[PDB]
Amino acid sequence: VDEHKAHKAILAYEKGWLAFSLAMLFVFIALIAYTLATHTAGVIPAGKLERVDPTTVRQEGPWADPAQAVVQTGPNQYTVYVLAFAFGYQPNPIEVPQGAEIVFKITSPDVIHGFHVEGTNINVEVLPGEVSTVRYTFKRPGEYRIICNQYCGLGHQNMFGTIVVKE
Amino acid sequence: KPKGALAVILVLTLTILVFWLGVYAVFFARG
Amino acid sequence: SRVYEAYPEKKATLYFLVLGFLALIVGSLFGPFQALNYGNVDAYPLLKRLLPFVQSYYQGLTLHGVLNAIVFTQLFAQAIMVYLPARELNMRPNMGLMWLSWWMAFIGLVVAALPLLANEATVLYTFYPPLKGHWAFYLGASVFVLSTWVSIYIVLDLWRRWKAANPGKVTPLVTYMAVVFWLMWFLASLGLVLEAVLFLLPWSFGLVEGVDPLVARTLFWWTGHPIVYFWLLPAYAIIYTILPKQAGGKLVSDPMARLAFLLFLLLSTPVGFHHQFADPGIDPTWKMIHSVLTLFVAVPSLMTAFTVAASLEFAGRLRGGRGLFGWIRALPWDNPAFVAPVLGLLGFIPGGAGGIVNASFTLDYVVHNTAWVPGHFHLQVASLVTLTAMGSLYWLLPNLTGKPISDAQRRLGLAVVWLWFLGMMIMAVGLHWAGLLNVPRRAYIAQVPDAYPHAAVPMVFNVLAGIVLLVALLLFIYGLFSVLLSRERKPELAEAPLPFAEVISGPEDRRLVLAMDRIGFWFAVAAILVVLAYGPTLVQLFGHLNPVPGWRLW
Ligand code: HAS
Ligand code: HEM
Ligand SMILES: CCCCCCCC/C=C\CCCCCCCC(=O)OC[C@H](O)CO
Ligand code: CUA
Ligand SMILES: [Cu+2]
Repeated sequence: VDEHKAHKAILAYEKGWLAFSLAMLFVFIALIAYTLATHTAGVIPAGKLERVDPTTVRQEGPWADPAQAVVQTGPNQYTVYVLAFAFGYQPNPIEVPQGAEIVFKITSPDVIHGFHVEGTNINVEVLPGEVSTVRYTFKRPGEYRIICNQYCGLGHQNMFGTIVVKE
Repeated sequence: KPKGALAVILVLTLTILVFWLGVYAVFFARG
Repeated sequence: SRVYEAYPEKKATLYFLVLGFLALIVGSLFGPFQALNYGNVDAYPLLKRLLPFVQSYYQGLTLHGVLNAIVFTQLFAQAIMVYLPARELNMRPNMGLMWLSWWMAFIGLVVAALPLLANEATVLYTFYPPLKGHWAFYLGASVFVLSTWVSIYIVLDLWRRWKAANPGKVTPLVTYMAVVFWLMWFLASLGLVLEAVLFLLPWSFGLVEGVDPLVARTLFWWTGHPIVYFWLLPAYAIIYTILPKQAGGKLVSDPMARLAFLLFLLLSTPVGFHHQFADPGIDPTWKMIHSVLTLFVAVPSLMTAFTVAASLEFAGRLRGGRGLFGWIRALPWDNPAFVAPVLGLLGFIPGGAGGIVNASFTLDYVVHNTAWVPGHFHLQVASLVTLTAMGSLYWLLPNLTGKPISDAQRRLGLAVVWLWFLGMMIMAVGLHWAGLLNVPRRAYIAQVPDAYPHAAVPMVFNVLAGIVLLVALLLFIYGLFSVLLSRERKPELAEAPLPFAEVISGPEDRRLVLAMDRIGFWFAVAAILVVLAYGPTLVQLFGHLNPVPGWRLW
């Protein structure tokens, strides 16, 4: 029948479509796996549970003195202890050299904040009681804006920070 | 043969590819 | 009438639908104001005069997300995925449980609503700790969602009774869809129920001092992905089993329809880390595994695209359409019940494309928590699911009320559905484009008018969308109340059968359907996948709990 011929012709093309579909998704998985094997994967947060007490992080430890928050931990590597709080970032500004690997260690003494550096793939959630660790290397010197992109209360839309990358 | 259906899945496929490859490029430009 | 005595499930279904549409209206009021905000126009001083209980942008955003995305979507799912299988089997659901489910939904909604309206739960529809809402918000939300466990029972009951009266027969298609839908939702729902019962309820009552925000988010997104397939599948049921008849054709494949719904049972729940790519404390290995599984959840929709397009082309040909594109012109573009879901499917193409980008792990760092994400999801739920619901008013409402649709109400419906679709498409351009310029989501940006100058052009699209969708909503309100409050009635509209489509069958079809009818086996497989996908991470997190104090920052 006309309809029997349609069922058969429709399923025939539908089987090719499904084969093409899977092939396409497999190619996407290969192209993602590639990004995980390059330097660009440093923006993925460390999977380690690094617990802190949000009630003492401003009183004791590496977040307590923002002026000593940038530390040389390697020959071309700096670790930055960043506090995201209602409603700002410390230190402000963050001052780092061009071309060095920057390990950002970010926590909150209050609620969840975002840490999104305009012009980069640095885009990480900051949970109180937890440390978010991400790595990045700035190629160009200048001013990069930090945007809080997680709703943190009525000050959210004004919560901005500054990274200065020096030649 | 379902030419019309094939035209729709051609438009879907190109939309997926322009979106995915566009952002893949943006990811490397910001990396 | 005597109709509600024979078919009392019609009265209960109507109560679900109307409560759903009322929630959609109140939630949607805030939309145009949010679009004007993403256009750098602050209209909130005007809104506060109209609705003086509104204290802030974020309180409006909470009402917007909760009423549209949680309340309206659930009530629509409860109406469609109980009533359609009941009518396919010609069997009466347990009307005691059915009324109980409605009263639970109604009480939970009133209780959740009070603190929302009084500015005591300005925490948004994700309510991420340690932002601490009033206990009534979490209690109300909990009772509202648990309504659906009664709905699961009602349909497993209908199916059990049917199989007992018909041993040896395969489940009918619509009942098959509803059964796998409700079993998927049972597995899905456990994340949020565990979060509410173990953490949010004791915390909000003062019985525990803190909550671990990483465990809270992990449990939330267990439910938080599959809840969007919970929104979607009632629209898919209508698009598969009803749209084809309305278009003048048939469903080209029963087995291909069943396969798509089975794949959603297996793959909808074990993927939630695609909401946690930017979370600390979750192993990248598990992120890559949830990413891969997320790309597989896309397959049923890739399949749906072909089966439905093939079904509409078939209808076009039957009606004398010729060529690559003549089948399109031959379709009933004068019928709002046809147009609404089809425009929804057109917007779903770019919508699905954005979803696949979002799913691809490292690509999410480009768009996470930007205006991109609301751009993506308005095409999925605010356009396809909502337009398919709006279209149902033209065939479902008469079937429940005996109230006919006048030709004028039909013409108004075509205008509403076109303006709604066009507004969502314009807003999608503005939000996708603002997102790639790093404009954040969930932000009163109109209060920092100098912060995002690079986004001036996309912001014009957001104002235009704001105005178009304000007009579409006002027309929708006028039209809905016109149909409800109209005095004319024709009872034997209410006695008519639903426009269920016929199916084309093949020699192949019976073997595939028996394989898929082993629902006990398939549910077991789905349950194990949840255990494998979540179990190891939850053991790690529960071993290292770090509860933190709550904050009110509004
Ligand atoms: C109903 C509601 C939704 C659906 C459906 C949905 C589908 C997907 N989404 Fe999504 N989504 C994500 C990935 C996906 C993927 C891979 C799919 C897939 O299921 C999509 C597959 C779809 C397709 C492949 C399209 C098929 C096309 C069809 C079927 C059209 C055919 C047309 C025809 C037949 C017309 C022909 C007619 C003619 C006349 C020619 C990710 C990441 O992986 C995030 C987190 C991002 C971040 O950073 O926060 C996310 C975020 C969201 C959020 C925000 C949560 C929040 O508030 O934080 C919501 C509400 C949402 C809703 C929905 N989403 N999504
Ligand atoms: C007139 C119709 C609508 C307009 C103009 C509109 C506009 C918006 C805009 C601009 C946002 C983003 C605001 C922000 O991130 O701060 C938003 C958020 C949202 N909208 Fe809509 N919307 C409409 C209808 C709907 C419908 C029908 C649904 C669901 C059925 C929906 C679900 C959502 C959700 C879930 C959010 C996110 C809430 C959150 O981030 O906490 N919207 N809406
Ligand atoms: C029928 C034909 C059968 C043949 C099938 C072939 C399909 C292979 C597809 C993709 C290749 C993946 C390429 C991986 C290389 C990545 C390179 C890249 O993206 O590099 C840009 C960036 O600048 C770096 O830092
Ligand atoms: Cu910090 Cu928003
Ligand atoms: Cu999801």
